[PDB]
Amino acid sequence: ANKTVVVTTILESPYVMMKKNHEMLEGNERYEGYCVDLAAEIAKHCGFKYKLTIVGDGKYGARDADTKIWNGMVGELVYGKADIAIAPLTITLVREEVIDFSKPFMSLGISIMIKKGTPIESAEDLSKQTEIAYGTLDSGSTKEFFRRSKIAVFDKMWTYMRSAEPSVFVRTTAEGVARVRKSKGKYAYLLESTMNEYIEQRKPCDTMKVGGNLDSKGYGIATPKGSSLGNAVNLAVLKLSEQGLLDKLKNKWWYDKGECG
Amino acid sequence: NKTVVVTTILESPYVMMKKNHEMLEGNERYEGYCVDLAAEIAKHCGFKYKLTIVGDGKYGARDADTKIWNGMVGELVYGKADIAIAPLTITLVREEVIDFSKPFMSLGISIMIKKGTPIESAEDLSKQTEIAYGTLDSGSTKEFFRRSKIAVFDKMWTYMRSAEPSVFVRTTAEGVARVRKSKGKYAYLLESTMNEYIEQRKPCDTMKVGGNLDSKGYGIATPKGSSLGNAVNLAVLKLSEQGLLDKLKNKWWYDKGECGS
Ligand SMILES: NS(=O)(=O)c1cc2c(cc1Cl)N[C@H]([C@H]1C[C@H]3C=C[C@@H]1C3)NS2(=O)=O
Ligand SMILES: NS(=O)(=O)c1cc2c(cc1Cl)N[C@H]([C@H]1C[C@H]3C=C[C@@H]1C3)NS2(=O)=O
Ligand SMILES: N[C@@H](CCC(=O)O)C(=O)O
Ligand SMILES: N[C@@H](CCC(=O)O)C(=O)O
Ligand SMILES: [Zn+2]
Ligand SMILES: [Zn+2]
Ligand SMILES: [Zn+2]
Ligand SMILES: [Zn+2]
Ligand SMILES: [Zn+2]
Repeated sequence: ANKTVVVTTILESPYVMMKKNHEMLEGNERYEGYCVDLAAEIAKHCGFKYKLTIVGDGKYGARDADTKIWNGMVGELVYGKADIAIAPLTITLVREEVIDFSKPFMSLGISIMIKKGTPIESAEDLSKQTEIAYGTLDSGSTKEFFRRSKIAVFDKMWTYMRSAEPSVFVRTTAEGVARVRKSKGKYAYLLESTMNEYIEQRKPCDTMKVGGNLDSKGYGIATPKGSSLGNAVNLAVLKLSEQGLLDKLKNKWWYDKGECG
Repeated sequence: NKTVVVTTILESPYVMMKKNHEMLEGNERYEGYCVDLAAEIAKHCGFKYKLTIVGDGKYGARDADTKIWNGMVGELVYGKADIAIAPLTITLVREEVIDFSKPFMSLGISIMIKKGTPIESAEDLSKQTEIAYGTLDSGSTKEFFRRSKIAVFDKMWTYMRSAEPSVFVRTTAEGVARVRKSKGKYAYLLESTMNEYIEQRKPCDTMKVGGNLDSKGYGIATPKGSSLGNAVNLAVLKLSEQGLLDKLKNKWWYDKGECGS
């Protein structure tokens, strides 16, 4: 028995990042971040050894409408490439039907990121104007939220977003962030609040979150349907939440060493 | 097949008796957030149910000597109810004996004061005595404090467990009434969700002060390994994603509110 648990995750600040001198280190030591600290804690409390591995396609997880094949981390779990996922992977209905999620370890909601000074303070504002273009991340839960909403106003935004050109979608969060920064207030980015708040406390401190969140959910630790890790992992998340560890890690990576004062 | 027995608790604004309940029968006697949620869950899972108010009026705790569970948790554990649809907090000790769906509402332990009371946080309370403070018996908030190592809370616990007259109450309505009648000499520790509701109701003399002490949520509970478990979880995710949960929240907290705004 006793096998090293394969952990799929994704390079997304400040969840998982490459260490300054990663080239001179090996294994799990090459990485640092919120999810790296949580992984160690989860493995420690569940009593298993693990190996962190970055998803090959660098995606979170979506199902191709044609081929019906899941990509990103969800795919890793569904097709047997990984035993567990420890990343900012949002708990959703479609995913929940093919994989298991522990109770959420972090909260978030879809929010709006703008370049400071951009005349926009809500989603209503974005769906009403047109000088300012907006989009989301590809293959993520935010894009799905809009494509599946039945709430008139969000459908209105979807109607615009997926027919807009040039494309308003981006491959990575960093890509969307740069687009906001280089577009002089003519591009707003729809992303999860946790990430929005993180970038907000980072140089050059030129972005900010405006308005309230569009929804409420959280990230969960995922495992293959019917896996035997699920039970213990869930109990580990509950213990860590009640002992204050999750709150501690949140401040450590978001606010403790923020650089916008 | 058989009608589902639903244990819940009389707690505003989750479950309350309609002003004309005397002339009503069955589930129609009640109204509230959880009343509406149960109707939704039942419809999406395809079952008929009977709302039953928990016998002892408690949420659920374990007697340290007999190891017997009381409240809604006991109802589930001893086979008296098939499901619990109420503002029941997801906790480690409970998860060991019953199952919880994904959270359907967020909350954190908070502080309620009579408007004008000189308290801005948990520290202000911990380091003084002219103002007494307590929690609800047989609940998760009380457990939080008796298991808190975090310096300030452990200190708050030592005071609470010994103060005379008793600082604890057996219903939220009791704790709230005591706050309103003590002239700022008593502060109450309760979940933010309930604190916020009371704050919007006349006589509009109470206040939510400081930030939350922790972060968690309520979940629909079922007996371990119960059949309903899976369907109920999928329903909560669906209700959450289609905006149904957000809709009920505004309906029962802000929509109809008495303190203006
Ligand atoms: N804002 S709230 O308190 O009304 C609230 C809180 C929450 C909601 C939905 C609403 Cl509306 N959904 C999430 C649920 C959706 C999926 C992600 C976490 C669970 C499963 N739980 S939550 O984070 O506890
Ligand atoms: N504040 S946070 O975003 O760092 C955060 C968010 C959450 C935490 C803990 C922290 Cl610290 N715990 C809860 C967990 C505790 C139990 C109640 C809901 C789950 C199970 N999930 S959560 O509501 O998503
Ligand atoms: N956390 C999201 C990805 C980011 C986003 O969609 O904005 C997911 O799990 O799909
Ligand atoms: N929601 C709590 C009861 C209220 C409280 O503890 O403040 C529970 O499930 O025990
Ligand atoms: Zn490098
Ligand atoms: Zn630990
Ligand atoms: Zn406006
Ligand atoms: Zn419905
Ligand atoms: Zn102590």
